[PDB]
Amino acid sequence: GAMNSSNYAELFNNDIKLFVDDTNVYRVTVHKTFEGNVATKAINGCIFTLNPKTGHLFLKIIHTSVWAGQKRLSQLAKWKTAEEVSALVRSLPKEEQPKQIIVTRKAMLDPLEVHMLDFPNIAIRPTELRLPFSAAMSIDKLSDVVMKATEPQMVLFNIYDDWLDRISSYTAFSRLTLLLRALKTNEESAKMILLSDPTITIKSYHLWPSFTDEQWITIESQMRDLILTEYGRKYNV
Amino acid sequence: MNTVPFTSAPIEVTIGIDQYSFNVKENQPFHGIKDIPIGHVHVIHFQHADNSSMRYGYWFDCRMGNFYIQYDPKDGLYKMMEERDGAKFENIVHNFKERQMMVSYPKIDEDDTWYNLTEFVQMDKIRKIVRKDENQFSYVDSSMTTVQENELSDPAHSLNYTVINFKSREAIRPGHEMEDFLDKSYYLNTVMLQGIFKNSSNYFGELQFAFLNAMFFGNYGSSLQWHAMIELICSSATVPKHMLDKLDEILYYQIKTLPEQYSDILLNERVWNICLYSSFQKNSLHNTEKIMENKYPELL
Ligand SMILES: CS(=O)(=O)Nc1ccccc1F
Repeated sequence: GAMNSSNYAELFNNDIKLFVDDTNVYRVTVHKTFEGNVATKAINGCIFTLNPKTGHLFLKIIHTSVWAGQKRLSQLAKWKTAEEVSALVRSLPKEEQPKQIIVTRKAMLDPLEVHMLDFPNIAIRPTELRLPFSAAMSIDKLSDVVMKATEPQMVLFNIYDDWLDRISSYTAFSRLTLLLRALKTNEESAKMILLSDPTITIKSYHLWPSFTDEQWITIESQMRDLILTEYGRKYNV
Repeated sequence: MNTVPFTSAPIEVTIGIDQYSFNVKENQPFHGIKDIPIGHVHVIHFQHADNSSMRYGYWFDCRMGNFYIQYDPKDGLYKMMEERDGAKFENIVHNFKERQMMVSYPKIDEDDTWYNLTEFVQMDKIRKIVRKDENQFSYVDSSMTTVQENELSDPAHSLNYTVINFKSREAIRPGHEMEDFLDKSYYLNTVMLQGIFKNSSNYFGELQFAFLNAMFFGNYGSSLQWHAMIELICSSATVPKHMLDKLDEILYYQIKTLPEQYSDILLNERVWNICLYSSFQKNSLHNTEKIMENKYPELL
């Protein structure tokens, strides 16, 4: 069934699983028309499909042309997401296909379940965790590849950079969700924390700066401060 | 006008015949039911006074044979039987009618209720849902499970309703996943009507049979089947106009006949609200929506 605090270490066992987040698939800017009405303009989107054990990110870029001439785009987006995840699974060798897929939003359950009827042994599960994967588009290199795409495209990343050389996948996931929660609560501040130092860079083949173990502890502390702050700045506390 | 005679009534029982019912006392001089209308299937059903648990009964059609009910003290229930000796049956039944030991099927002349509830129900199809080939009549009770319930356990004692499952490869064409899930017309018209049932009359007969087993025996899997068969039509954007009009009539009489106090267990809130207010056919069921809103506005 659903995934919660009680079964969190299950994410890091040796059963292949994938998180799927659809919150950046269908993206729009809302604007006024010359007649003073309102209209939307779609922008490129992405499916965020993540193996929490390995860090492997299957970033399927959703080009705006997929919406042309379509109705009820927010509903279509969930079904397009499920079509693309099903296509990804079928493209993987059998021994790489996931045993479970965990959707971050319950509205993805029926679309994914229907598209995966051919795979009755893949469990489709919700979660009670409020995961901050919507903030993936605050990662500069991911936002860049999405906005530059002129056609549908899948790009493969490791969202953990090289962290698994030094830490466990439980700790890597905890760092990732802390960084993403911060970027979601106050993007400018989070980004200042990460990138205000020039001596600590981002390697060409990485997403995040090349922090030493000690600097990660400092960084991680600064992100917790930010989150707790904004939580006061928000609720006045 | 045919007759279902009884050897005796050794145990106190409430007896149902179609939508009617009466109480028989222990060892009361009751010898059966007369004046049963020819041309319809019927159901004769039982609830013992000492164990309201297990309602049970028999679907039959007097055109198919001479049936009598005889209590079995070993198995502890009223059993339907067939008499092969037409002349013994006639002689025994005439005796009971002369001594006035039979209740009369009590149909009001104005009253089309039973016809309207069984319009498409045929014994031959009942006997395919309820498999016991040696008998011309079919036993059903409160506890019998359906083939689909069994897939989710004694196959001989099961209700073999047509399996309907909206998240199944039968229901969903590869490449039409969103289309077929959100608009079930393919599954209704091609898979079920053209492929399995052959025509809407057989579809409606199974729907009506499922409702009646839900109502008379509290058969839970029958209730599931009735609602699935409604929901499959309501969730199809493309339904023949004659089917929609007949469904409205069918459901109207079902809702009209439903005991007011069983609505909480016999009606699924989700299905009815979806069908009457959200579905493609939300505006196609005028009679049913009107009786539902005036009789069970709480459910909605
Ligand atoms: C007289 S009998 O019990 O042997 N058989 C029988 C036949 C028809 C109606 C009732 C009956 F009891």
